[PDB]
Amino acid sequence: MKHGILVAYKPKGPTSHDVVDEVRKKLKTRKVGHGGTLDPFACGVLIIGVNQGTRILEFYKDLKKVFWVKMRLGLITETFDITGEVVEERECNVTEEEIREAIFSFVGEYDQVPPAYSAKKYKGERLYKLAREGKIINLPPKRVKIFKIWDVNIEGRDVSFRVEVSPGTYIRSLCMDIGYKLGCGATAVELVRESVGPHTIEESLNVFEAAPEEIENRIIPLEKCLEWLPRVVVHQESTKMILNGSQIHLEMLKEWDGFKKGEVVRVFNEEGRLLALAEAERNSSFRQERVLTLRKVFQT
RNA sequence: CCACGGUUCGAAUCCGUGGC
Ligand SMILES: [Zn+2]
Repeated sequence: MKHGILVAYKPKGPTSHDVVDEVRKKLKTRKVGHGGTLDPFACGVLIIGVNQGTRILEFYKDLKKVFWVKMRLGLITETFDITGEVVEERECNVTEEEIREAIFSFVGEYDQVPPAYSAKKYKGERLYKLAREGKIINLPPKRVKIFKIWDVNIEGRDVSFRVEVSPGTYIRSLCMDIGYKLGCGATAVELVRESVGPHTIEESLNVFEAAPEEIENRIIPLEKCLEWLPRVVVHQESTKMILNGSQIHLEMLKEWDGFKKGEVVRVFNEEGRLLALAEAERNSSFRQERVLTLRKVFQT
């Protein structure tokens, strides 16, 4: 049984859960999940967690994302994309220079409102559910950050570009917002999530077309996940102790790597096996206290 | 099981929290 993360590619059409079903059917296991939904009309990178890998999917939430999007100026729909009923389809007579200034006026930070068609919860209910019943909810804004925009291409009313965005940012809302800035409306007609953190679409695997053998050999083992977090190695003797319960103390450790206050760290051992994930208690600086507090432990 | 929440929308279904 494999345990880890799978950089999947979700074709345009199916929901993100559909990909989970496909992988859970191909690998004959119910323990599968993803770490960030991707709209059906969209395609691109979908982080998939297999078995014990599901237990670490939460750590992919705060990663940055890079998208390629094409929006239709003059078009506005209920869902903010081309799969939703049209509400208004007028002409957008604006110059290419205006379009660019409008697009780039969003580079930086701004308060973005979640689209009505989203998985956000309002009062014990998903927004897309309340939206399909005709009830449109305007949730308080979230201060999102647009790190950078580039590759702007203008072909009539259809404008495309790439954007690196902070976690929790909706490109759907971004398009509508840029359209609003131009005063003529805009809807996302194509969306490709090219990367989630260090994971790119180039590495992604189309589970729908891959065989169980290929999907299995593509799975990144737990020992090679969350590569960006400080690591620590304890004596192979301390293994089964932590790999069961207890905590992690100053004289169990063996190797450095600097952390912060409540920063998360990977706990390995002599044999390189990833024992668990602990949350730092104090900044790393040289004594028998709580160095790290277990926040998750994997048993295999 | 219940309640709440998370995640770029059709996750009962993955994750987290509190209660039982
Ligand atoms: Zn694609």
